[PDB]
Amino acid sequence: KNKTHSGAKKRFKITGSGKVLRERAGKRHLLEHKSSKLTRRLTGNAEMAPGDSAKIKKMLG
Amino acid sequence: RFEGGQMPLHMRLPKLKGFKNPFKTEYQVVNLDKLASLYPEGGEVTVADLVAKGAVRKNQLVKVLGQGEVSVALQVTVDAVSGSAKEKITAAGGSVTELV
Amino acid sequence: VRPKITLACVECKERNYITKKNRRNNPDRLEMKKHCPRCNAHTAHRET
Amino acid sequence: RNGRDSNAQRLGVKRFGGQVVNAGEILVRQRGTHFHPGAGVGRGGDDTLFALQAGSVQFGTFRGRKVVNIVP
RNA sequence: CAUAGGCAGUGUGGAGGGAACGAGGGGAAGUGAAACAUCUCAGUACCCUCAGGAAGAGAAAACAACCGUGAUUCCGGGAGUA
RNA sequence: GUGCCUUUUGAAGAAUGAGCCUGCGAGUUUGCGGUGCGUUGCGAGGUUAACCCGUGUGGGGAAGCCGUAGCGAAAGCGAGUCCGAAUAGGGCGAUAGUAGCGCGCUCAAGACCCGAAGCGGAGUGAUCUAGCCAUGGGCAGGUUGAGAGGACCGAACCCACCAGGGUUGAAAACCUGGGGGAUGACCUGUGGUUAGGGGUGAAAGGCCAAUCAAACUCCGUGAUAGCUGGUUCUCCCCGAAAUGCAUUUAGGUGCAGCGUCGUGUGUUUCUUGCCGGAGGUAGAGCACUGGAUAGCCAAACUCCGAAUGCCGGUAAGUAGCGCGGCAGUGAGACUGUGGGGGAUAAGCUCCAUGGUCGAGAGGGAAACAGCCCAGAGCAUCGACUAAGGCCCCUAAGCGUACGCUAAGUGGGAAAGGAGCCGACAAUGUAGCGGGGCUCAAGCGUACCGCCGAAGUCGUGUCAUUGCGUGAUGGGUAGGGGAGCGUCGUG
RNA sequence: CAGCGAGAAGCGACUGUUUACUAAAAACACAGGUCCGUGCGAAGCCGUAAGGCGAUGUAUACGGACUGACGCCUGCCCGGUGCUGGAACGUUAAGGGGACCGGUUAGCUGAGAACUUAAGCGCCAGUAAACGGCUAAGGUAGCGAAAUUCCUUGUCGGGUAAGUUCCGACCUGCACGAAUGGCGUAACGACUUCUCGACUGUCUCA
RNA sequence: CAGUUUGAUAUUGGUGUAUGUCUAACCUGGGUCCGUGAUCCGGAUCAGGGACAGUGUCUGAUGGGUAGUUUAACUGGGGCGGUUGCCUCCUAAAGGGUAACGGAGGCGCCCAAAGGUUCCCUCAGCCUGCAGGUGUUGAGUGUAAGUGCACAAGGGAGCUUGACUGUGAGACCGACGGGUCGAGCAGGGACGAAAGUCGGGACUAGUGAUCCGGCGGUGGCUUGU
Repeated sequence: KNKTHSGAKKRFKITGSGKVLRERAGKRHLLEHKSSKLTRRLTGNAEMAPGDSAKIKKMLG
Repeated sequence: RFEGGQMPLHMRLPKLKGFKNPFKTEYQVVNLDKLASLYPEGGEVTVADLVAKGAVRKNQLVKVLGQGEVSVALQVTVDAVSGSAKEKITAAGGSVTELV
Repeated sequence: VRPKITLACVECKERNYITKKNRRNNPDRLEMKKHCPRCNAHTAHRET
Repeated sequence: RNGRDSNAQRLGVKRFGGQVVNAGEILVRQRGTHFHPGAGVGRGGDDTLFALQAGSVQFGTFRGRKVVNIVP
């Protein structure tokens, strides 16, 4: 059997069309000086670059 | 999983949000468009009969969903039904009887 | 010298905003009015 | 004690004259107002010039000062 | 007193050997982590006691979930999932 | 007409490896693993695992797994769903799969093969050597004189200060001549004993079986190498890189750039003309700031300011893009141009922009990867040319005409002095490739012709590709395709 | 067959041991000196333990550390580190304790403060033949271009025809110095350095 | 980590005022006797020590005696010295980008106003005796340089807290993670009559990914209920 990379299975999710999505980094602390718009720009899920998605797709089974 | 020392992709993006439910159950769902082709003359629609027509896995909970249109009367006996599907069935003269 | 304060009004008792304020310049507990999203009003948020 | 620099910012004009743009595109990135906003052009927080309405970009001199203009 | 000990009589009692397999104990490092100490390698190598033709386990102070299954062992799943 | 391989910017290289032949020696295997392609069966379904029956490769077996609906942290809702007070705006979804077989890549296993110093477990070693313990043996001869002596001279015995020899030796430590102790802390025989992070040590990290800053053997074990070497048959088509970011990072690797194949698109690419744009370089100038005796200077001065280049539109003429499989590259070199560091150096070093080499044969520069000409499918005892040449070496002009040079200048050089001087290193002419050349075979300017390559044309022939015809066929790393040969099976 | 001799300096007292196989020495050892530990089931050491050596010994004995015959001597510093002794008082673990606050529907149960305590440390004295230095104190005696002195072939004297070596002094000790001992020392040395006589193929020169 | 060492606790008892005493656990490498021909061992018995010591578990201190390993890179060889992230200028060859241990400097903040809005004003320098004339940018712009700012973004007053909550059409720059601008809409507000502006500061530096954990809020959920 394959073992899926335990770390990556916790950070990426696959959609209904096979896209691989991430959460934005930088919204855990030092949130005082970050204006409201920056926090919004870091909300939600963002699609991956093609090269990055290829490696994750190929390391997560 | 190695980017030449630079922090790996899988180690600088935050973990996914939330927890997971150990007891969540998913229904096998049948849309009205593909349920009006299995019964082109109406009639009663049981779960164990839906299995024999290759519309839902065996040994699960069925839940008719409301995509499409139904033109004939169906007496569906399933585990659940969505609001739009229930309206569409009733409009076509059918009756929806849930088990759950 | 300039610490991070947490503003709060007298109704929602939810910490909405945080800001910088020079201690020695404004030793008195700072205060102003903001938009509390719980209250949905322009109430006054006294510094915690 | 030399040998320090700030990495490049890629300033400059991003849409030139005669270039068709959609509302909100960046036309110029600049420090200060080397070009002022004209008809249909807005100023951002950091002097960025962006189109307010779709059209063609056109430079000119309105009221004795270089401006950018969007011609529907 | 008495025991320790000594003497006499017997025992198809034990001792050591053996390719692999087994149960219970002790227990590394090279290696991986592109360094390294938590961690891995690995309860592996090796060592100790005891076996049998197999060993161990095994007849619920067990599961499950309000419905129910009914000693243990082994194989394929569940699943590289929680 | 300067070997083969490897490694290099670059090797005949005086860089590594190979004395020779014969035989052996490096991309494998597993999996109802992951992934992409091709093919086959069935197809809204596809398919079994364990296991059961059978002589076999045959039949059964639906536990499961993949497809069938998604969104959300989840409750949950569901062609929607989540953020949201929102019938605001958005993110994610809505408008033929599966099972074998073959191939490429990949995961875990020694995983393409070879190669350490060392680490750990269990044992073997004090017959050599270092200590100590028991019991025996040895010290010719002569002196000194408290007949004592860690006394004197000196053979045996023990040792190894000097020199020469030996140095693939007679000897893996010795020989010859000298030399030290030679009744003592001495030498020696036999028997015991101390064992590896341990012994022993009048202490040198010395000795512990020719091995010691941690012995030897077996086992873990096919240890680990960001490192070095090796990796074997052929042809056809295409064909790079030595760059950017980051890096416990710099000789490694991840992503991007550049290659190839499949699939979809089809002129979207590129070149030139024209058209619409922003600029602050070269140049120039002092209007600002500074330097400075009306004249001047300036990367961080600009009243000015091109040529080019860049962005978009359009016309004409002849590769581009999306999605996937597989890479290598990430040490560059010289030369032209614009610069920095350096000293108005370097075959120096760091950038930008071309060329060639790298990976490029052929012709020229005498030889001379990077310069000039030119891009090799194959054959040709035909022709015309390119750079460069036409007195002989050596193919073609002792060419025609005018003028200059007297220095063998041509066939190396400065300030400076009146083509000349200045001019000047070491094996042998040696600063035209050589002979020789002014009766130019030297330089200048015209005119005529010829030689000259694997270039082009002519002739014959094969192959890739698009629609008989057009284009195309150098090639290293690398990608794809088609095959030769050996052994075995039906 | 069978000693060459003499004068002087350096180091080490001496005889001895040492890097089997490039170093035999100024290195190690030594007799002597000091300090430290040990009251005997000693201290110290091998061993998990038993058990052993120490020792069939007993403070004039045994072990550890440094110096290294003998002669004259061994100066100042206890601030640092270590060692010895004292611990009033501060801090401090386990253990004891269970204030008070919670969960559940008095009981069970979770977390758990105050307070109690030893060594150790902070603190106070001594100690340098303890590691060390010369403000804690700033190198005394002795020696000094030296196994130490870069500048350096220092300067002066002697030796030679000529002396970067050598001997005796000076003292500007880059960067001597008192038991990691200072300065000397008769004898000894296959040790290092300089000089002289005998002698010679070492050499002129073969 | 071994070793040394402190305390609690078990072995561990009686009795009196942290400290005495007693004997019976326990210790004698003290004497004598037996197994016994016996310096080991054990059992007697006298002589002492004594609930101490030794030992087990828990615990503080010390611990190169031992053991496992770390001890960065760049670099005109290496060491020494210097530097490592961000912002501005020049090199940089008139888009963008572009190297050197190339040439100059700054940052790790500050302001409750030095933010928002409405309204109003123009400076430096020079000349004359606070006043007058002149003065268009040579002053100022919190903080380095540059691009701007005189229409002010410079100076002065009134009112205020948008230094917001829910969003992001469309774009710029990066290999990527990421960095930056942003129309319009809704809520609920400030200023202005109004148009309108306000999602900090004239702009560009004033900062740090994930993991782990703390605090406040909300009520979504995890093993029978």
